[PDB]
Amino acid sequence: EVQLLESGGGLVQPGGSLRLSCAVSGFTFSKYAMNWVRQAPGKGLEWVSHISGSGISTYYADSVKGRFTISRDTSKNMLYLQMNSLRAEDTAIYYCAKDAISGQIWLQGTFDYWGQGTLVTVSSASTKGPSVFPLAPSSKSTSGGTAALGCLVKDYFPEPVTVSWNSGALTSGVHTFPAVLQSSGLYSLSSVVTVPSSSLGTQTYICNVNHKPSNTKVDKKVEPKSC
Amino acid sequence: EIVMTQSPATLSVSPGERATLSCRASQSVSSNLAWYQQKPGQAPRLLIYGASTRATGIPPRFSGSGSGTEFSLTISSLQSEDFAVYYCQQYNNWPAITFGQGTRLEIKRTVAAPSVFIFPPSDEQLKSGTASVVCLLNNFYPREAKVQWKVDNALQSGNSQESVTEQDSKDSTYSLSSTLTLSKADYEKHKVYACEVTHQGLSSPVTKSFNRGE
Repeated sequence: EVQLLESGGGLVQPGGSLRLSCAVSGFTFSKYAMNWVRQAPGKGLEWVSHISGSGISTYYADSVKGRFTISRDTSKNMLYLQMNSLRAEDTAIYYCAKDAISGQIWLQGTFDYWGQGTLVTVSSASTKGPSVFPLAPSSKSTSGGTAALGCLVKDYFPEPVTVSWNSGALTSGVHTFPAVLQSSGLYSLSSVVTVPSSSLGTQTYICNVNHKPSNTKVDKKVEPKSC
Repeated sequence: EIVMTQSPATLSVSPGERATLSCRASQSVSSNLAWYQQKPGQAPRLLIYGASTRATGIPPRFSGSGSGTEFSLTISSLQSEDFAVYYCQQYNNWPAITFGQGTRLEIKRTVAAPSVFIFPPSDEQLKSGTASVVCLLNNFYPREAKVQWKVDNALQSGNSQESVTEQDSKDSTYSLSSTLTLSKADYEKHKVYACEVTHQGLSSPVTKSFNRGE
């Protein structure tokens, strides 16, 4: 089982520096060359950098040339990207990508395993944790129909937040909406779930909100209000 | 650089049918072309390399064809979990890898009307001086929908924001939220807050509403 685990992305000032890590497990690291590929929010894929299996050979896209440095430590199965003089256009999800066939140039140019990616946000705005409010179900009609409840995650920066329900137990019927950038410049999103109308008052519903950039972990319990 | 163009950037293909996606290169890239599938919130997964060879574990209904400058990706027996953005990528000029900008493949399922819910602002948020009123449209197709806010039967414009989920990988539906944001002072001036939903699988518009205090 091949696993690529990016880490180190976050909020950084324009002109600042950031170093990304990719933890590698499940294959012979020395046998394969490695790449970094990034994706700006809502945009396409852009190859950024490549390092040979040995590590002697490094290549860079022109858009990052002279500012980024790719490196590896095959001893401890690590891939690195040192990012300097960051600009707003560098804001993206950064993917760690492993080449398909071992060998050199003749067998290169294709990525068969990717990591889940880590987000880099280049901005001078401040970190701010969200407030979590309940979306209480009400007037649950027919008592055998379906009711909707959820959590409103408001006024945070930067992205992302994650929402789970009942510690990942409640999974079916969950819709976590994409965040919306408000007039204030802060983000806000809703996570909702549809449940049996008869379970209200029998099963307790708790949304687990995590905003890692601000070290904010919140569990909010959602119940029907009085009247 | 070799510019890869994927046109059209969107396609709507019925389930069970055959979807043909196009990728064109500014110069010949021979057979050094790959296809990737990116589902929402996930990394790309390699489908095709060598312009016709399937990567490991890729079912044979995914087929790549073409050479030179013209290429196609054909997905047979289209399934609801095939919703994704598909990228073609040339590696002829290695290491100057370039991607196309992708085609988003929507699964054209049958019409489904939304279930509509309204949520009043919490009293906790009400203390803070702001009231958020959330209208939910759940599990509908097609994506197009009109949501209107009525505050004491007065049309609201400029004070709401919408967010839509990606097409569901199982039932191919969308869900949408409309959020009305008012100051607590402006929230407490009026009485009736209504969400009016117009959509194709509803014969007449559906309204869900509440009254501030009750």
